[PDB]
Amino acid sequence: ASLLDSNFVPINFTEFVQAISNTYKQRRIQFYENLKR
Amino acid sequence: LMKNPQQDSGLLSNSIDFRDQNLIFSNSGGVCTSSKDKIENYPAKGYPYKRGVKLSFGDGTTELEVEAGGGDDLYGVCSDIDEFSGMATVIPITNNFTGYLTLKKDGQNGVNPGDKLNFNQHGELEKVKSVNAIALSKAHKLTEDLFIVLASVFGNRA
Amino acid sequence: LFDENYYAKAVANIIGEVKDPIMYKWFSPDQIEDVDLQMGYQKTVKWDAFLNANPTTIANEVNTISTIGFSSEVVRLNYLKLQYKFRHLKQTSEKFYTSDSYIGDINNNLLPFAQAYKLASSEIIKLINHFVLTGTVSIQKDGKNQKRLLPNMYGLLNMPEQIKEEVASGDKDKMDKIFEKIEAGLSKLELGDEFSTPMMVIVDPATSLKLVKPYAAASSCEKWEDVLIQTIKAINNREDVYIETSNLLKHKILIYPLNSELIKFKPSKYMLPTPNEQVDKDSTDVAHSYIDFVLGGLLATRKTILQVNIKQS
Amino acid sequence: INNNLLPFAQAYKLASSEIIKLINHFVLTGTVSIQKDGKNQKRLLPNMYGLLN
Amino acid sequence: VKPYAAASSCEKWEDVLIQTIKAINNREDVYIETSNLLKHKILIYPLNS
Amino acid sequence: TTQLVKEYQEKRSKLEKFMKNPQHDASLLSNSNEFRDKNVEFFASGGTRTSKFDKLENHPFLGYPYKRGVKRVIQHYEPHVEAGGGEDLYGICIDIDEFSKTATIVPITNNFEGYLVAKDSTVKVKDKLIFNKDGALEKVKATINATALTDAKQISNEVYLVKVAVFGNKA
Amino acid sequence: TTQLVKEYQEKRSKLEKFMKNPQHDASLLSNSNEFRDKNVEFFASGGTRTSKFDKLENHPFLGYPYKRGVKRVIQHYEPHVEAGGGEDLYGICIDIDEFSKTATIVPITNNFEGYLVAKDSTVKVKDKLIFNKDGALEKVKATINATALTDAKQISNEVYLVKVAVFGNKA
Repeated sequence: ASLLDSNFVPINFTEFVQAISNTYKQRRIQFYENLKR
Repeated sequence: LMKNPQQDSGLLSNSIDFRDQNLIFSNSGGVCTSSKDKIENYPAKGYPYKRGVKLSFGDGTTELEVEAGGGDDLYGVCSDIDEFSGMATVIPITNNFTGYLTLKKDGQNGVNPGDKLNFNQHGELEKVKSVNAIALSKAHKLTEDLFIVLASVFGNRA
Repeated sequence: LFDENYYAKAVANIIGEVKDPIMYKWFSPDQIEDVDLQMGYQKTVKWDAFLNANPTTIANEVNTISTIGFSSEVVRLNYLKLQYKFRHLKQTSEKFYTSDSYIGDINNNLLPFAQAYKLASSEIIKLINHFVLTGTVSIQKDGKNQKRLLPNMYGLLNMPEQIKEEVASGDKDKMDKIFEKIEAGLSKLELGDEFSTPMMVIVDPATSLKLVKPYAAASSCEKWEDVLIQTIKAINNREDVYIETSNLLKHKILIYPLNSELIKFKPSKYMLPTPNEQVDKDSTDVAHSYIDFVLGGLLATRKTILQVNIKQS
Repeated sequence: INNNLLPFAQAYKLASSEIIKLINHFVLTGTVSIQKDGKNQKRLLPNMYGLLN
Repeated sequence: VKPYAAASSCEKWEDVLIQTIKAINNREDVYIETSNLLKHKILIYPLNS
Repeated sequence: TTQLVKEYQEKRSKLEKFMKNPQHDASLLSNSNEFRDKNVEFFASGGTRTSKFDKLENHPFLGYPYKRGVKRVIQHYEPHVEAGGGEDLYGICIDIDEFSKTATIVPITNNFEGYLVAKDSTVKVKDKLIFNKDGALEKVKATINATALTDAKQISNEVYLVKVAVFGNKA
Repeated sequence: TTQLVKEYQEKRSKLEKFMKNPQHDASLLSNSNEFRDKNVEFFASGGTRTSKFDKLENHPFLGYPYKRGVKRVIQHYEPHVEAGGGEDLYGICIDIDEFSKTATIVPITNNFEGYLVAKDSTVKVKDKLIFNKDGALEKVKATINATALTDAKQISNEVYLVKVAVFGNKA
């Protein structure tokens, strides 16, 4: 349930907002995975 | 003397900082805008941008226009101009307005937040009688003769 | 939905172009944990045990034994929801403003919805990063005219019950005095048994330029940055020390550990900008849209943040 | 919360952590006590020593 | 971590102590630990069974 | 102990007297089956008659300006609304969110019809009212035009509600 | 309004001072990693050493008898326990439940070792202590045999806890 998945098709604005939040969380996780100090 | 500067710029803009990037003459409308506001448009005589407007009546062949003015003839406050059509956007004096407006180039240093303001014959705000305007900030100088100020107008007073 | 809401489709298409916030570098991956709400308060409970007496020797027969007691502490965190409105061009009216090199009305400063949303989101993310770093919300470089916020809403720079040192105005250029104040603050730090953790320092660019000077007669092959790293290693049990530069800070040094047990960021899952379904529409070509964002969620332990302010008066 | 009562698992975890802290303190200092001043130490058998004592 | 003492350059009390212990342990590894349990006490011992 | 508890009760009652919707747990339910005279309460927020196109502005507030005329005070923090009247009247407060400490204000440019705090129980129908220094409505220097639609109704020793329609300023 | 809030906070603090485990909301987590001296608090119920065969009785109480010597008082309702000493001492209250207003008490016939409220800070180790009229342990005609194991430790303006072993009555 993320906007990164092209197959995902939201049905309502609630699902759209949840997908936006999930996409933000996944981007944060990816940044911490690819972050080196 | 224009919503957008007539002369072009030789430099690109630096989009790094986010503070104090709104004190420009191109900022049209109000800082706080309600979706239930009444907005009118009128033919413009002169350049009444960011100034109090009054109704001007011609010989009769053409319709009425709006011109920079104040005092007992104040009809509203102009917040935007479409230059191609010569159209002035007006917010009536019966509607609350909060935004940046032109200030008189006399005693601008004395203008402080919480000071009563009134429109003059040229549609410029000046420190004080008939219009309830309160300055919410200090004078910001954009040009040697151009000064703006954040003010709220909430109707005529007794 | 995407076959009905063009604005939602445009937001979904343009969401990838927004850059990640810079506040992520200030915290470890384990220190951030998303929560689920928009506005209100949350409660966190911490339990701790203690011994009431010396232990008893198990010899022959005995039934009277020493006791282990328990205690709990509760912390309340307040969140807030804020909104911004921006104007844009209507989708059906975009074709009448399209040009060979751009789309939008230059003379009236009107933009397509996607571009306007992207720029507004970038500005809101900058504001959110500023709030996370400083504990204040303001749009003025002077820092005045701040928006009054709720209690239990603190940032790293305004967190109470933390060690604060002040370098005098006459010694603002004296790196030795600055380091003396830093050493005093480091000695006043109280990390308990979690002291064996990595440490993080945030400095302004001017302080960074002062640090990159050679360490003082004068010497070589060693810098003030190295001296500071060794001093912090003297307290973190020879753990890693990281240094970062932030333009938001001004003549201030922030030192804090990267341990979740001491400092934790539990923000709302809707903290980052989110579009609103309400779109104002009129008979003209100008429409209005709304963006929502949630602020709050920083928790810290007492006396674990060092704040050195160099008075520039 | 009012009566400071906990489930068995959490209570055991916290008690074990405290006991391990006490054991580490004993192994380091050679004494067993629960006071910062170091008084009211437990009388221990001879030939029981730590690194410090 | 204070500089070894006029203050020296790139020479600290910790490094001097490490060199001193290396003098007696045939230049073997020297580990230094900080413990909150200790207070104004320094404990030095080998790691040989 | 007992005196401390009594003082706690007194202070809590005094503090919750100046509250829009104080949370008072009751041992038993109340009977309000009759559908008449249920609107005259301190928690009745908003107005009796409201239009869809009414302008509402939220501002930080200092003090308790609920159901009172509010003025703008500029201090550093943003300017805030405070209970006051006279020639400094900026609007009227119609709702308060206590968690965020945010007051909702109808500006004097708009017209309002609803119950507002009165100075005392000396207000009758068809009377001209003025906002005093505390933002309370008193019987008549009327810079604004407000007329009482009902009589002052008493809910507490100082809580007086009167139905008033405010429709701008005089000249 | 704000003055009333301040008065409410003052009375709330005064009431919470006389409470076993008052409920407070804090903005920060207090840090106490050091395992030494972590047991000297007013919420540490029970005793330092507890036996499985200890007798505990729950009784209704008047006032706040927590960590104090209690005596049976007969008034119609059942008799209660009130904080007091002298020759009327019936037991010692080792636990309290304010929701049910029930005090858990060790009778005087059972020996106890734990922290109890002291009258002042003039109590040393190896000192004979007597329960006063308020149920507090004061330094010494002692009907009971109580000896302080540690010195008085201050937590609040008047909270003085001392470790005491009580093992019956004298003769």
